[PDB]
Amino acid sequence: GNKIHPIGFRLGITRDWESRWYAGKKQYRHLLLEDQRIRGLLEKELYSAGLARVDIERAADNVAVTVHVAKPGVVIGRGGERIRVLREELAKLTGKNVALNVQEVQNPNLSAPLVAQRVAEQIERRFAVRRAIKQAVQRVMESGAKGAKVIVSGRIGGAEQARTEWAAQGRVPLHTLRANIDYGFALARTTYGVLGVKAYIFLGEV
Amino acid sequence: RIKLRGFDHKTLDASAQKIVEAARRSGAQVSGPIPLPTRVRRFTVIRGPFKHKDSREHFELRTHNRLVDIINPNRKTIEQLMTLDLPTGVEIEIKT
Amino acid sequence: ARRRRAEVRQLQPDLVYGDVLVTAFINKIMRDGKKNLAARIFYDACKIIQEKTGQEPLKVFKQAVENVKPRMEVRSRRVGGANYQVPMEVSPRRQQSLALRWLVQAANQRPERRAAVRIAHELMDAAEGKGGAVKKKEDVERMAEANRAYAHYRW
Amino acid sequence: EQYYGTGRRKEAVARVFLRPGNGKVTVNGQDFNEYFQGLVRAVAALEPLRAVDALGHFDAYITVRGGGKSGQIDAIKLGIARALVQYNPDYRAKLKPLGFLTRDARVVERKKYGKHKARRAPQYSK
Amino acid sequence: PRSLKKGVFVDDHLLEKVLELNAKGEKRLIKTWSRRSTIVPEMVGHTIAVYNGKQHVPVYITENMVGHKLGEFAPTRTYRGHG
Amino acid sequence: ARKALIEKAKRTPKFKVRAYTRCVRCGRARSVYRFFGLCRICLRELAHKGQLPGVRKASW
Amino acid sequence: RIAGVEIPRNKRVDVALTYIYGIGKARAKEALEKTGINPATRVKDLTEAEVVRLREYVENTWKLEGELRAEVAANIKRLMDIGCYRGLRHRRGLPVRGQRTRTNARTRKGPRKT
Amino acid sequence: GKGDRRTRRGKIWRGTYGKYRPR
RNA sequence: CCGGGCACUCUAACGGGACUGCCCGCGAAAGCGGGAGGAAGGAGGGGACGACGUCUGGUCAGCAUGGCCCUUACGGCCUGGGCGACACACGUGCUACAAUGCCCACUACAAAGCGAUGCCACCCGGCAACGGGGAGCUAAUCGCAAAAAGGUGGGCCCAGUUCGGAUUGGGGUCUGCAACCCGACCCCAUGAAGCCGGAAUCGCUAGUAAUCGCGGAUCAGCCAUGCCGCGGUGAAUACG
Ligand SMILES: [Zn+2]
Repeated sequence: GNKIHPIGFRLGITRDWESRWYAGKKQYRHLLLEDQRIRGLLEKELYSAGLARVDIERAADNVAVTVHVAKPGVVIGRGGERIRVLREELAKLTGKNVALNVQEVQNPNLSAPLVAQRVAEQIERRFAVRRAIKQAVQRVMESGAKGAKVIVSGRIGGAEQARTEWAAQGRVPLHTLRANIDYGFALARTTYGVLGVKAYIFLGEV
Repeated sequence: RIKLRGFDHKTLDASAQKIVEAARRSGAQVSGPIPLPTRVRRFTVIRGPFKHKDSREHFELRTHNRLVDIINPNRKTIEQLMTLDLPTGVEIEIKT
Repeated sequence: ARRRRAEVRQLQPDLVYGDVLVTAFINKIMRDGKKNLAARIFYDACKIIQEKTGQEPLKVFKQAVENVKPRMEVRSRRVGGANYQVPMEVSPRRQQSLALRWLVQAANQRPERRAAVRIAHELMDAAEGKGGAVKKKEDVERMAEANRAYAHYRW
Repeated sequence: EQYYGTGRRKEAVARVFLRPGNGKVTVNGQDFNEYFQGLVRAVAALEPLRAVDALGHFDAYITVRGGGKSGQIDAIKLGIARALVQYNPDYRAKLKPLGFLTRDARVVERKKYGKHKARRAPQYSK
Repeated sequence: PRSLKKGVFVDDHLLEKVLELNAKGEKRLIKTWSRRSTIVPEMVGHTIAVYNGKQHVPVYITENMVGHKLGEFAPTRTYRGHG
Repeated sequence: ARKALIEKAKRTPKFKVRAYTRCVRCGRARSVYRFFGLCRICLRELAHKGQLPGVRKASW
Repeated sequence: RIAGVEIPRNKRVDVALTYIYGIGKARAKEALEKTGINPATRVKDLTEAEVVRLREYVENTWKLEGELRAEVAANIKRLMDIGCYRGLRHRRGLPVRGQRTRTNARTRKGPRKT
Repeated sequence: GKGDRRTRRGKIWRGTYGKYRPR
């Protein structure tokens, strides 16, 4: 309830925006709007595939879209079918040239969102929360991350008294600007409410 | 006359510098990139959603402006003009 | 004020008399950083003292200050159930400040409508060692002298 | 012949020029006391010409922009110090000892949210 | 006040209903919601129950109240003091 | 009464002055920035998310 | 002296007119123009013919002391009669121009009463 | 004072223009 | 102003620059005191940055959300009123109680921002608000826009006042469908308390305080003295 969001804390220092497109005041509001819908539409359509990042750049009257995902085939479908199905429905909302593209998640144990999504699905499957955490942090550090922390808030394991559980491992210097640190939040809701899942993946202090 | 508007300076400086090279390859005059003052646009805002009016947070949209112009037209470069590599974080103005 | 001693600022000496003390006395007249107004009001009283008792205004000024510089003052101290007033010496710094503060404030209470005259009359009394600013120095060091028995309560 | 200095003191730009002569002073095309009339403090600007005594030696062509006259004064003060050492590097001796050749770092502190002024916290109660 | 360069504002349905009784003889106390409307000289001698937010306060429109808004006379608040 | 309102704001009013602006994201009425159409909350959220192109924490 | 009252001799004519109820700084600087009279003249320095000219002009260009107060009360009294909210406000001794009655109504309410 | 409309001071403080503070 | 130059300033990116760097003394060192240089010297100034956790802190009314709860209604639409009341009470601010002042006329000096259905230049009318013309301005170039205090000259002469602007009457402009409740602003008149504030209590260690003005967000308009920033001038004092 006191710390800063890490990513916005580092935009343009070590981390870069997820939607790079210059616009005027007359249109920045508008193009921003459908940019969210793309984040929204592609979110549900690709969560099964393991979406990581929705990079959206707007060229001249057309938005070059790049999705980062763990299941590249699961996004495209049968030989790019779903992707071909998507950019159809995609441009149906954007109206402009929906340049839809996929990019693999190299070492998906480093995608804090994917890390969060997996840990969310696990806890959403009623698995041992405290175990999912340590196991999740484990392979991440085992994946080569020089530091990683995971926290979960809310009614842990269905207990009525809310609580925040968390495991850390390796250096996680949130204060250090130049620490390439991956952040991942995961909305994990259960029958007994909602659980929060924050994923901190320290990568490099370049 | 060509202005450039973007949010990054690196992209602009990257994108703009290549543009100055274009006429620098086949045109003139290559008026160097003149960095206009960058219109900043702040956004004070309260951190929390509820009260605590005091604890704020600021933001900004530094729309960096860079301007390169060709003195002589050099219509051979005119096609070279439209044949430009504009990354997504830069916008172009065209006049003389 | 625990770690360092917070050393005093080096006042820029005045243009006219080349003095820091003069520049010091200006600022006590200065309101809202309106130094230009306060600068004139001093320089106006400069002419007045230069006119009424025509002498060196500077020499009259410093003579005025020395006639009003205190050297012994009480200090409140709630020793036991008694809020004492320990008499104390004064470093030349606070000697000047108390002097400068009084001469202004005493000058801030004369009846004449303008300030530089009030300053002029004040410096006139002050250089003569008279007036409220002098009385204040008189009263304080007297009152400071009244409680000389409490001297050992000093700290 | 021509000698140049810059002035910066709390948003005051001061371009100074030292052309030798009888010591004329121009501020954006005006006499010194002309542009600075009614300013008690506006005599200390020309002070560096008293450290080294070329008062009636160098004719000053000076421009100034931004900030009130007070800041414009010191900028010219630091400004005139520049061209002087430009003229004579030996002038640095007896100026740096007087600190005339160091810029005033004091600037308007940024106003903080939650504060009326830079540090004017609003009076509270309990 | 309202820009007299601009027309002097009165609701259409209000004024028409006014002139109707002006046509068909003075009668038929008129409920109304147009507190924002201005009394017009024709309204004199009419009686209208202006709505206060809860009720229609019947106000008899005289000449002495012509140059005003209708809401002025249906007080939209109830205060009787303290204690 | 929110959803109808956050839809009622979308339709056009009987008078142009009734056209008030809600956050396109959270539907908030207050602190709705014309430059975004977002509430100050959703502004902050998307800002930290890095979705707002160019927007960044200003520290002067 | 003048219409209902007198202006002090030791004061300039501009402030002199203002002491008339129904004469502020505005008309004070005006009657001098319409009567061509020096503003800087003290009332002790005013000539008879200039005064009577002043007296004749201003005292018919406007109603000032009693005739002016009556219209005010006439306006105010008739409001109480018409029962208008404005008149409603006056009959309560409350701020008639929509000010905030919850606090800071002293000028209309005077002394505070716990 | 600053709060007096009729003074040009006021229309400065109030930030307006009128008979007492033209443009 | 133009040709001309880019010097200068600036603009805005990239760099260098301050690191006890160096000399002295003290100390085992850490470091400490002094010195030089140096724009900056010893954390250079300011900022962003807020650990484990505490407050069952706050928020289900931003949003999301378990559950409970209403379904011809606690849901949805409309018109209006209310949120603006008012004996009172508290907090936070603004304006003053004046001559270091008030008012008036002239002359300066900023920064930081905003602007295509907006800035609106300039003209005219109009006491004015403002209205009618109307250029440019898509933005370093057009405008907003005057910075204000300050300086100059004059008046005021200590006055509940040429202080004070509260309240109120009237006459108007503007936005808005519509300014009664419940806008702002212009003009006349009205000209309240208030003569530095008990108990008590607050902020501030420097470009700070104080005072002066400017911009922006929301916004048709504004109840903005608020908020967030910008710059003008510019203090005292820290013995401990
Ligand atoms: Zn929102």
